[PDB]
Amino acid sequence: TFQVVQGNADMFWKFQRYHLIVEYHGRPALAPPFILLSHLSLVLKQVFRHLERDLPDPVDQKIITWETVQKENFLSTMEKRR
Amino acid sequence: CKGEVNFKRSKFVKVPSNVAPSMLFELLLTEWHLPAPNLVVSLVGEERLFAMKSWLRDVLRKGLVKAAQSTGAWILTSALHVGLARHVGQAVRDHSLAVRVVAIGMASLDRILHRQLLDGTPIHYPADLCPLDSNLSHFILVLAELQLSLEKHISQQRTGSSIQIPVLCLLVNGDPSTLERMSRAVEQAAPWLILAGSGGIADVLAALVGQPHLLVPQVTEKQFREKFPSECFSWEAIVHWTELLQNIAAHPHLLTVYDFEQEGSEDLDTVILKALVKACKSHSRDAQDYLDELKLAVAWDRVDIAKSEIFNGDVEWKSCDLEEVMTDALVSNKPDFVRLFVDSGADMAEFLTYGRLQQLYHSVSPKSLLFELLERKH
Ligand SMILES: [Ca+2]
Repeated sequence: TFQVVQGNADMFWKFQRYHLIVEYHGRPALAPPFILLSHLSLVLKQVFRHLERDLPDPVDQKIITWETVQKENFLSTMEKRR
Repeated sequence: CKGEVNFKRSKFVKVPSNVAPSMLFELLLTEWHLPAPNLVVSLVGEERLFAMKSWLRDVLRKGLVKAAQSTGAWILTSALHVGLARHVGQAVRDHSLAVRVVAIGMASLDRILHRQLLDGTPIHYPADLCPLDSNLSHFILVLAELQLSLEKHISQQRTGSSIQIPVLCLLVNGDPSTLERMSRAVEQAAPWLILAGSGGIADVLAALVGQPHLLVPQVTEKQFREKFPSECFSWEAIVHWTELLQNIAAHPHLLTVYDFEQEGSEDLDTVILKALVKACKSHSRDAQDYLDELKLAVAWDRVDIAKSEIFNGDVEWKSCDLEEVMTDALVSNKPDFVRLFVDSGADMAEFLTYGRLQQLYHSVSPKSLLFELLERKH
């Protein structure tokens, strides 16, 4: 079970770490007793009115092409090793 | 008359024939601020009739230019025509998008379309006689005499520490007329490399460099009848081209024919370096004359050839002249060459003095950690 954990649950630990990271990222600064101000402020702003961000055409296109070249190099290397 | 076309602004210089080549080369270098070339190769074939096979495209462009992107060179590709020219041009641009390789387009001003509009400051060139490419970034607008004399000038000027500039010619399935363009080229002392499977005049040439009687009274007629048979030829025309071939084949050292489809194990850089050394053998056996080619080997990391051909025992090397190439091998951290140079006669006892060591330490790559450590300490 340990040994199973040495592989798979160690991976889970990392999985758990990632989940925690995202959870805390979404939290605001105020503590449990102070949330009564941040939630209220957010609701007021909504009533009044990161990862997602992406680049422009030019910038991105270079990235896509670069990734393509990387994939080609990877495949050629695999063939050479074959 | 230098100008620029803002399409991607590309410079162009209009030059008549018989112009002093020296002035042209100097204007190029200064006004365009182009780096000194460690190699120049001149294309000799453009026939849009026959497409490029796989075995040709893959090696010729990918495997050659990907390697040449480490040392850089010049490409004397003919512009204002439809052919592999635009292929090579866009290939260099796509490779640069991911030391540089550039292409220089030279062509006669008469065959271009909309030449009066250019003659009379970006002259707008939207074209639907043959139109001109908008990929190549430079133009030398006029022509075979100019190409020959410019090759003779480049193969002579010493840009070195006094090193030469290697020149090579690449014949790719050309038309019969190029025969003349090649004939005087043998007098110009520049090694030719002929691709045996190209499919133009390169085919008949590859066939007829080796014969029992190299004289071709009528076997040349047989070959010309075999390949590209759509064009009929007069016997009076042949009786001259056969003499042209009988003269060309009288200098075996310069030209080298090679076949890629049979066994493509030898990449292009290998045969290029082999032909360059074979040609430089016949000229002279001095220590300095071998340097340029040798430097190219260091850029290709080809120890076996440099050992077999250069260090065979012909050229007597001394410890005085290996210093430059030794520093070049150290800075580029190619250790398979440092051992070879040490064994060839160089000594670390008298070469390494505190000044040389300071120069070596100055050459640390700015990105590395030791660089920042020393800079912070200073
Ligand atoms: Ca040389």
